[PDB]
Amino acid sequence: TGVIGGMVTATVLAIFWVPLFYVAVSTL
Amino acid sequence: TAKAIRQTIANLEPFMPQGMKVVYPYDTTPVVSASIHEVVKTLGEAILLVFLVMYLFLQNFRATLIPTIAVPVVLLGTFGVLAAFGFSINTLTMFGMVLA
Amino acid sequence: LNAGDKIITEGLQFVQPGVEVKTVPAKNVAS
Amino acid sequence: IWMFTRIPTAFLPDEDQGVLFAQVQTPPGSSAERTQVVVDSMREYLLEKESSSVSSVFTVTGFNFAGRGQSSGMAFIMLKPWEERPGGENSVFELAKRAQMHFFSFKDAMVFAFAPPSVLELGNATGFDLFLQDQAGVGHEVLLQARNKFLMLAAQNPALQRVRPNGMSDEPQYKLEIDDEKASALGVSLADINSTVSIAWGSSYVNDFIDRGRVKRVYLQGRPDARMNPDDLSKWYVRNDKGEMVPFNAFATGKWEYGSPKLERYNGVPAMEILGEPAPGLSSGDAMAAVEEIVKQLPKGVGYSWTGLSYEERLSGSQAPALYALSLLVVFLCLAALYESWSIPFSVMLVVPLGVIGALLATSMRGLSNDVFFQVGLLTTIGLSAKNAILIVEFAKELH
Amino acid sequence: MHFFSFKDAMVFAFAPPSVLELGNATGFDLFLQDQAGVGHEVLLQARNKF
Amino acid sequence: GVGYSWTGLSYEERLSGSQAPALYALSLLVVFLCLAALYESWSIPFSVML
Amino acid sequence: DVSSAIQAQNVQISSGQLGGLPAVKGQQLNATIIGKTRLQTAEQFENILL
Amino acid sequence: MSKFFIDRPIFAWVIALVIMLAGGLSILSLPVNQYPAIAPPAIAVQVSYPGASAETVQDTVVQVIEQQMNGIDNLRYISSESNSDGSMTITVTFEQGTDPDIAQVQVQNKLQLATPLLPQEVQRQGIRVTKAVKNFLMVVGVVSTDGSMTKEDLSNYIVSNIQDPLSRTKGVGDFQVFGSQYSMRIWLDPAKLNSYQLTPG
Amino acid sequence: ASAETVQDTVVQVIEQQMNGIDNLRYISSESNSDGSMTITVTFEQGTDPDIAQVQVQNKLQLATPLLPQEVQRQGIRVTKAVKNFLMVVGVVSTDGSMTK
Repeated sequence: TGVIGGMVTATVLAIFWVPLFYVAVSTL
Repeated sequence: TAKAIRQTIANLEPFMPQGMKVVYPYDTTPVVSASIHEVVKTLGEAILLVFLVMYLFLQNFRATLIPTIAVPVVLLGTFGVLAAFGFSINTLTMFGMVLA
Repeated sequence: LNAGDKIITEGLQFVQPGVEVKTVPAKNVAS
Repeated sequence: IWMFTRIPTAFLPDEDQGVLFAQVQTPPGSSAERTQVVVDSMREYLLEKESSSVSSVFTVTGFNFAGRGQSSGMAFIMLKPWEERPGGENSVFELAKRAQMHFFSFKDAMVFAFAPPSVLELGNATGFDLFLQDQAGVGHEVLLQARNKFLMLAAQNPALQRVRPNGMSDEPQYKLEIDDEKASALGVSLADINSTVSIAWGSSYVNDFIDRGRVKRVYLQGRPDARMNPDDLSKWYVRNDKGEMVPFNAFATGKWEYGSPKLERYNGVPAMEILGEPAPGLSSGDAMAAVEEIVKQLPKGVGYSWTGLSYEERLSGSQAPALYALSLLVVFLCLAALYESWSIPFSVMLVVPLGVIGALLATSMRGLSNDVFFQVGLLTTIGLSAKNAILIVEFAKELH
Repeated sequence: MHFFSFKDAMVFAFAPPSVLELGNATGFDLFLQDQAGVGHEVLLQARNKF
Repeated sequence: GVGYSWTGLSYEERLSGSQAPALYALSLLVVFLCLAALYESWSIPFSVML
Repeated sequence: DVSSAIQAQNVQISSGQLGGLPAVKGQQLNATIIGKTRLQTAEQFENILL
Repeated sequence: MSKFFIDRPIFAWVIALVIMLAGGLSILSLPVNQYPAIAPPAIAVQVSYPGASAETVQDTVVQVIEQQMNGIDNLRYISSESNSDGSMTITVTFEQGTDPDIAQVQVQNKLQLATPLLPQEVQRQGIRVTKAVKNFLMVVGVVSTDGSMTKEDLSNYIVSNIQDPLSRTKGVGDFQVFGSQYSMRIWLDPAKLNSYQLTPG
Repeated sequence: ASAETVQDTVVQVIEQQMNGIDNLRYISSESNSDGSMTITVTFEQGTDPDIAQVQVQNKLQLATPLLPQEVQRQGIRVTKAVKNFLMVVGVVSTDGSMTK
């Protein structure tokens, strides 16, 4: 359960935030 | 070792008088034999049930059997190297094996 | 001890002196 | 961060295993016949009330894990196999709580019932084990105030269960005092008194004999009718130098005293040991912290020490210096080695709490706790949160 | 062949094997034990029957 | 009532004998794969295997 | 004989039990008999009968 | 390396097959477990006393033997225990990771610094030194089917016939058989002793 | 001493205590009529003998006070001999003065 519940939120969240954090503006 | 104990009794039980018996009031090896075969049946439920998602996403029975020959060939490839460092097969390796 | 006293058999470990308690005729003695 | 400290800690939430331990403790000074009628009354209950789960019960007497003596007995209860007893009520946790509540009907023994942990080479009882390491520097039996705190004053259980002794209470003994002046003034020498009292009651072992081709022993002791009462101390005779028999009560009396039937030495001081389990519903770490409000009532010199299978809870604990602080420290280096930048390996470890935020939720919803399987589960989800990041940031960094 | 002229001694001549640490004679060996509790004489009778 | 046992240099033969049938098939397949690592076929290694 | 008297009067003697097994049927009293113990002070060694 | 094993498929097959087979012949050999060695190493030493008291064997055979094994490397905690039926236990454990045989011989050569303080009637039985962990594995033995067998002759048959084969098989490091063998018990009558002017000596 | 006296006072009492030995294969024993015994115990193949002889001696010292006092003063010997000799030395230079 600790890996199922850990994986499902690592999937349905990080696909929105990893492209949001590659476009962090400090990488000029 | 429990197999050794049971055959040690099973070679010298006829010398024992017929007005006697032997039982096993407390024992832990059916726990081992069940807790190995249960995780074998979870690896069996994780080898074919991971095949359905690739058959669903690739829609081709000739294009989805490529990783299902690749998954049981790395797995027993682990059974050498954990044998190489003196470690034994148990449920603790096999938990990471079901995870892998 | 005197006649008519009620000495305490079974139940000694669970009971300290000065404790309200209820009584039942004991079955551990021979009589 | 708050929900990380909201979860409790544990170690190996244990299994049914089909086994159950049950020890009895009759009051001190009891014979083995008094213990046997409690052990058999416990045995007959499990074979007709709990026949749905209990397969067979093996009861020994004269020996348990607390100690030895005529006032001690224990039972190995082997249950049915896993498919022959369905339903969660047939678990050992639901058999133990309903047999322990029945064992309060047994008045003449502190009967208990408990399970071993999931590991068997480590520990013989589920739950915490704390030792009263009483370093006051006092004399060896003037330390009875440690026992006075050990009885009930360290048993103020808010959310515990089956908090039990592991030693045993001290019992009456019979000090046999022999004056050597009067005894020697009747001609009988004292070494013969020593040999008589050591052979007649102490069961001397003379030499070896052989039967059926195997070497065995030959012992020597008085008959059972002659060593049952203090008046039976006066039934033995010793021969003096003139050749006649003096009775034993012509030069010897008896007097009752009080002494312990078990003495320890734990890490330099005789400690007393306390076993107990957490109540159904809560974990083991909050029980090990709920005894910490009980240990704050304590006299001078004493202290609490976790040991055995509880040694790892207070020697490992949380490995915050090492586990998930140097594990994901080096992945920043090994991704800087492959991404060739400073900020893009920082970005993919910035998304690391988005995996553990539901890893905590699943164990909070199912009701589990922080143990080593939870820790190795989180150590997978670090890599899971990283592999979703790298698979979609590699194409983001090569296409730019 | 010469040692059978000696009437009052079962003289037996032999040689050790090629390796030295294994055995002292050539062939096999067998133990016939008892595990019930029977006597020495019945075991010697079984040895002579063998 | 009595039993028997094996000892000596003739004990290890009872647990597992001369395992030349147990080998020479493992050693056959491991060279069957090794010359197939050179010849890059199935019939061409098998024909030179015998 | 001074050494013999010390070796006879400063001992630790196994004195057994007052209800020790195997007891009679119906025994309800069980205790440990404390016989001779070792002397501790010098005054106990002074009153050793020669 | 890329661009090589893709145009050479048989050479791609053979390495996967031999790395299959080298693991597949390994599962026939290594032992199958359910848990690894999780407990720390620990040895113990026992002796019994016929008809003693608990305070005869507490200050003597425990405390001087206790301190010598403080100084042993790779150690967790030390304990002892002395009982009223005449039994001792001077068990000592270690930290996890040490070899148990050298951990046994370190306590062995450290605890001959207190060896001569022992009486003759229990030096006759000797200090039994084992590597018992804490727990049992299984138990063996039961009553006769047709009755006529007490709780003593079963124990005598167990320790006289099936014990010494059981103590030489593998895995077995300790045994705690509930009972004992026969002994020629002589039961003295005190009234019939002074009828002939005799003593038990 | 006789073979029965040696076997039932020295051999049985020692081999009754030989339990709990690591990698023990078997225990052979023999006792002769001139008052001598051998209890040559063979271990598994692939074991260093230094731990083996001290594991034998730790269980022998458990049994050595059970022996009669006439044989403890002779002195037990525990060796790691293989089976057989390597060399023989020693002879007289024959002058008739020295005997056997």
